[PDB]
Amino acid sequence: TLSNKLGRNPADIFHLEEVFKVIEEIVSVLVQQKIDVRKYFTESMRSG
Amino acid sequence: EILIPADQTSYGANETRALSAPYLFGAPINMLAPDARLSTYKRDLALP
Amino acid sequence: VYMSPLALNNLASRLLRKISLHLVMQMVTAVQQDLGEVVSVSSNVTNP
Amino acid sequence: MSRQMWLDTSALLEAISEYVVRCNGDTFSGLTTGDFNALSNMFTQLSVSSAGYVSDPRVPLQTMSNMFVSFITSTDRCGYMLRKTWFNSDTKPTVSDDFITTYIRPRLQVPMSDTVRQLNNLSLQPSAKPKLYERQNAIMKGLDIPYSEPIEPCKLFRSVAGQTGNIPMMGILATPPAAQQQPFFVAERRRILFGIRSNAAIPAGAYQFVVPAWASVLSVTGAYVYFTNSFFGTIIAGVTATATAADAATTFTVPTDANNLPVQTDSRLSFSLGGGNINLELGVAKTGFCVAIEGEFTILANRSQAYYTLNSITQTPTSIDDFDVSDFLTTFLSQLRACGQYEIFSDAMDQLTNSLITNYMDPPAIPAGLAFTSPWFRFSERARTILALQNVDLNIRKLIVRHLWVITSLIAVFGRYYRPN
Amino acid sequence: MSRQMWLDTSALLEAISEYVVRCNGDTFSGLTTGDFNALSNMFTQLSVSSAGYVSDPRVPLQTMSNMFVSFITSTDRCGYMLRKTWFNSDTKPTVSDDFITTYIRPRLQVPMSDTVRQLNNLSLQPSAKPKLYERQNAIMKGLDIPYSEPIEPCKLFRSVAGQTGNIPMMGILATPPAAQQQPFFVAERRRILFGIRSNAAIPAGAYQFVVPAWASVLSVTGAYVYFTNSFFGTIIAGVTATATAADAATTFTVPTDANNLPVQTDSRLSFSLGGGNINLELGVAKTGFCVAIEGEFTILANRSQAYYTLNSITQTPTSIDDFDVSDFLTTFLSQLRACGQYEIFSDAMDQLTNSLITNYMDPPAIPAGLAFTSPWFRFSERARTILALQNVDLNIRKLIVRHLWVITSLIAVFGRYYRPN
Amino acid sequence: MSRQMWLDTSALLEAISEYVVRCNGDTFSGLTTGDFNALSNMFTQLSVSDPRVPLQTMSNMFVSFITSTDRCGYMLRKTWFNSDTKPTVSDDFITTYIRPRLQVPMSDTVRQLNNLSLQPSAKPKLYERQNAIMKGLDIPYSEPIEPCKLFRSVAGQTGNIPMMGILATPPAAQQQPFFVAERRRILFGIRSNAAIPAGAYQFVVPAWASVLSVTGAYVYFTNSFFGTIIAGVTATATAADAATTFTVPTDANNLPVQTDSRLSFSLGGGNINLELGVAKTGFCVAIEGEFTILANRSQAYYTLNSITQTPTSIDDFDVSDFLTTFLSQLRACGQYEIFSDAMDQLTNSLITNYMDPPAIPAGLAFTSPWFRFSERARTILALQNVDLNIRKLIVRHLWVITSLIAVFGRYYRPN
Amino acid sequence: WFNSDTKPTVSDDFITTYIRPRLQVPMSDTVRQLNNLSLQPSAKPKLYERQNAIMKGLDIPYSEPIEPCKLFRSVAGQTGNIPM
Repeated sequence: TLSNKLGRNPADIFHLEEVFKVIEEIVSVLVQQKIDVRKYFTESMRSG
Repeated sequence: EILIPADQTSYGANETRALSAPYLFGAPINMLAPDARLSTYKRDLALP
Repeated sequence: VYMSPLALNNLASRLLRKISLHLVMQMVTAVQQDLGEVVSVSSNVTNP
Repeated sequence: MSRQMWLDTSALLEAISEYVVRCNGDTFSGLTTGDFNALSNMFTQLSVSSAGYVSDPRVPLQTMSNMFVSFITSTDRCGYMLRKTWFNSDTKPTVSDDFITTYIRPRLQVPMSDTVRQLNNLSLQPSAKPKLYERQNAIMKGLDIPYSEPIEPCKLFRSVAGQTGNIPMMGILATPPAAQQQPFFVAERRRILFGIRSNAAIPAGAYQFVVPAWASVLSVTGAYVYFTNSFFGTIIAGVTATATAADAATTFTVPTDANNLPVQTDSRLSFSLGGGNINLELGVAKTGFCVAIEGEFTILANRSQAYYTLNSITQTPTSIDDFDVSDFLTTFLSQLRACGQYEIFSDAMDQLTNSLITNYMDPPAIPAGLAFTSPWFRFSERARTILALQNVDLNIRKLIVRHLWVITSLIAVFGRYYRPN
Repeated sequence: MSRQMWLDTSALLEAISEYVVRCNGDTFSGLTTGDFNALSNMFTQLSVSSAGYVSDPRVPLQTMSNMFVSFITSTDRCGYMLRKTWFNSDTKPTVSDDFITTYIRPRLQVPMSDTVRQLNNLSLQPSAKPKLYERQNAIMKGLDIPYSEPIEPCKLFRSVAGQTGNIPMMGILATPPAAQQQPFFVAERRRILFGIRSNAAIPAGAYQFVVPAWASVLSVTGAYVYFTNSFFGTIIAGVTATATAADAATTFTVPTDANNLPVQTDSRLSFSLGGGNINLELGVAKTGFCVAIEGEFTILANRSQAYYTLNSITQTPTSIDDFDVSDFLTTFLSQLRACGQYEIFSDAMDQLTNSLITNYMDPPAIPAGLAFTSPWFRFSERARTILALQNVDLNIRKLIVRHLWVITSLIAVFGRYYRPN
Repeated sequence: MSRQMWLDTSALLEAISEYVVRCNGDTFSGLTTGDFNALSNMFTQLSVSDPRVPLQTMSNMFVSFITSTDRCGYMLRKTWFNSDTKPTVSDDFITTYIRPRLQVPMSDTVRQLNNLSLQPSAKPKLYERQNAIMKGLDIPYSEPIEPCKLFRSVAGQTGNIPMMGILATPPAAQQQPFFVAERRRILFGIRSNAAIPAGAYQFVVPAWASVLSVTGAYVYFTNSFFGTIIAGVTATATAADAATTFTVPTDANNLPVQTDSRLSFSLGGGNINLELGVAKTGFCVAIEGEFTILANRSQAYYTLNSITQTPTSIDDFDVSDFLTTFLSQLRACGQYEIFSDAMDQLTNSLITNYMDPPAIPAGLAFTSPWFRFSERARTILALQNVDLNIRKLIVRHLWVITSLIAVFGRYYRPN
Repeated sequence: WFNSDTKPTVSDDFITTYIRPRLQVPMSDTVRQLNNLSLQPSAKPKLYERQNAIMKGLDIPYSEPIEPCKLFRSVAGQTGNIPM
């Protein structure tokens, strides 16, 4: 959605971190809970 | 017979039928026979 | 500069002072434990 | 502003067009194509005076055209463009007019852009149907067109003392002959042809054909040269196409190639019509003959200036093509009809054309006997007319034509997105 | 699934092709080309399974063709695509098939894709030879085609009350005439032909011509109009191309332009045959005359619908082209023969084209007199046949031709990388 | 060095051109168009305020190389063409510019994947031809070609364009089957001063045309050939006439003539069975459509294995169309003469290494310059005392060298 | 040695000591080119120029004058200039 209203992939223009921060804020409102996109995509189970 | 080429496993070793046949019903690791007994019920509830 | 050992040394000595690298790395222990298993699970005899 | 500034912007609009075409049906979600980024970047640069990023082009593109139409419609505004100076110099004028300030401004990178242009004339396979830019530069700054760029010889045709027309000659070439008439040098789309027609056989010997000024800049590659009786699918009388496996070979020679060039052979030839005259040695007598050169034609290096500057034109009246503008107008015209402005627009161009012509002759007054037979977009015919005024010295007539052309071209480029409603 | 879902994917495969063409011989060692970048990413979008860099793009492209042939053959599977509604509504069908799941889904970015598309019709130089995707859209959804895309008149042709065909009308144009016959209107690849044949001279004066339904869509630019006596290279008898410098001017006018258009002149013209008729004025009587319009042919704005919808068809039987599908099949065919399936395919196709027609006529049964004179890939002919069934009324016939076409094309695109082994 | 190496670089140079064409007038100030970024990177991949410079230097260093037997000799040897074997030569032009450029195996798996693409280039790069003529590689299945190029000499017919003067001469009696070709159409028929009965006639497809394939074709009757009247034949009909059709081994169905139908059929059958439905005082059938070269059979054309007679008629694989520029530059700096004399030795010396013992064969005199290849190709294919096969290679080989020049010399400017 | 710029593997006191690259590239060349185009070139040029001509086949200045009799070579009709 964010990328649709924007016209391109947010990452093409901004730092991924800055984008995630927006997604977080949003998603979290949809499920009532501080969510952290980051943690879902780690290198392994041992490395964060 | 090679069921899975080593280059396609995180553990770099071919998956032969001989490496599956002695275990359980003796079916190949990739095509293990499923216990679909409660299948229809899951599908309705919308479980995986 | 290259006519005098002193001169050259002074210039080199200076040129290098400015390099300032800052890298980002995973937790060592994590990687060495992950790769660790990969080895153990697949090696047939203490792999050097 | 600068004649350059307009060209630059035009070039950009044309680039935008090009990339819109490149992107058509290649816009898949989840994938940002390098092409789409370039298309996007260009949009940005278009509305550079009001934005630093663009979402959807549908609007700014429209706006630009609408404003442009509203511009070349009012003499009061676009007047500065109809003066003799605007076509001659690169002096940055000062015009207080929203359209000019907002859209017309430097676009091309100098000097790197020029360097590439040159490196191009040398390229192996240039565009077969080039952009308007190229033409605009040729006709205005008289720059070179690519060496390997193909062209249809018939366009290149101009009037010369001998034969007044090219297509008109079709009628005479079809009428059986009385005597052994003067030699004819005429041209088609994909082949040029010459010969001599008579009712009585021609003594198998040596004949000299003078190559007409207009064609003395042509060059062919991959050409077959045969004997024929048609011209645009029209039969020519007073010409034999008959020949026997026993006949003595017929060959021609050119002042460039020291070697003889065979005729009625399956060999693909390469030669140049520049340099002077074609020496044809007819091996067997024939009752009227027509040699045909069919292949790929290109204008010789550094000679395009003749075509595009109207130096091919020796006498008046003369028949001339339109450099293909008509093939570009199509869109803008179709858009004018779509909103019934096709009427008013014409009356405006007429005013423009006139106002332009005026500024060229001193004292400032429409010449006597200036009667247009065709509408602003049938250029070919209108240029003929400008070029036929006996009371205005040639050089000026040419300029009128060259200048009017650029403006027409510009219109064909900038108006395309017109939709007032 | 959705008809739209199929088109979208076709466009993708059709795009993958485009870029494969672009990358050929441009794949160097240390370079990163926007083209190869696009390509390699598109290679990814095919398979729902995996997204890793494709080391060998042949593999998945093959698996896809194979899966497709295996789908398109079994009527139990691809049946849903042969329903009346599939070619009509965008209602996602409740069908579960391995192919459809793995390869078909929406892929074009919305709304951007459409925006670009329309912006394109206005582009200056559209593709001279369009992807199938464009036709798919015109034939199925009735979308507009680029305002300045060229087209060869003769394809556009259809049968009219007056004359039955175009190509066949040739032989008659050859035979000298009994007496002053009725006007003819034929079309070649690069030119339109009209005139009146007679053995006796016909007076100098005004003559009205009714432009046909199929040709009232045409429009030309950069055109030379003259008197000729050839049709597709064949000689037309009962017409003269004679003339002299004294002859009075021979002008013709069209409703769209309030100015006289000259004939047998070196000027390049542009006019619209959408006016409904041509008004010719012979300046000097001729023993049978034939006018030719040779230039760049384009389909007027918002009129391509007549051609692609089969609405230009009024008679029965009728002459109908194939929208060029034949030209795209080439590859697939040569690939079929390669593995010996050219045979087995033709049989699955006949079952397809049959089973298709079936669903089109209520009540549900094959028509009487369905005599297929040609194989599935000679579409042009099979269309004539479908359109010749007196049983079913015109509309349902047309609909079947269109629906058939879309399927045909869909194959021409997906099959190509087919290799069973 | 390696023939491969020369090809790769040729390709790169051809690519540099492609992109220079792509960047003309698309070089704006606020952007860096994906194309230009690539062009920039290719320029760099050769050895940059002025791209003209390095490009020039490259061409210059080339002319002086290809112009000296002592240097480029190794390329004229028999082996260079035959194998991908390492050259022993150590000359700096080679070291500087000639070396592998194409990614692998990817570069290949693409050109393969190509052949099957829907819309291949209308006007192919020399690279593609080079590959066919040298390694005998497949051309894109859907690539169009003008058939008259494909023409070679055969049993009955000496040539193609020459038959024109004959087809224009009224006949004496019913003659033999003719099979000519134009740029956009195939012509076949039987002329006669006396009507030919209605029935079945068998035509044989010449060895050269037996590769063609047509799509979107209008097959009808005509009396024209290259815009020249075909006498002794009359295409005339009546809405009454019985249907005239034809058939080919390929397709099991009858294909109509004089119909407004788009036909698809291949001449790969070797014969065309015509059924004349009405007697005609001379008839000529025309096949006008899109001609492609049948899959897997382009070889014949490019290997020159399409030839059986001696002498023969032959085209230049379009090479003459690429020389245009290089020539223009030669004329600009008076080298035109000099280069030609040098090329004559290049050619002379090249032929030499092909025949044992190493001596210019007797009776060898060129009637045309180095760049009228179509002719020189003939002259070479006309030597009677020389074996035939080695004769074909000499042309194939001489072609590549020529193509190479057409590509590398373009930026030549010494002064 | 006359046909190419190949660095020779030869060790000789002379060559080592005196024969070495001495011209500023690419500047030297550009100045040379820029020259052929200049107004009054040297009327009695250095051997250098001639060397580059005879060896590399480079251009000479457009305005440099010469005595045509040197330019003379023999042709079909006359086998000589002075002899005539």
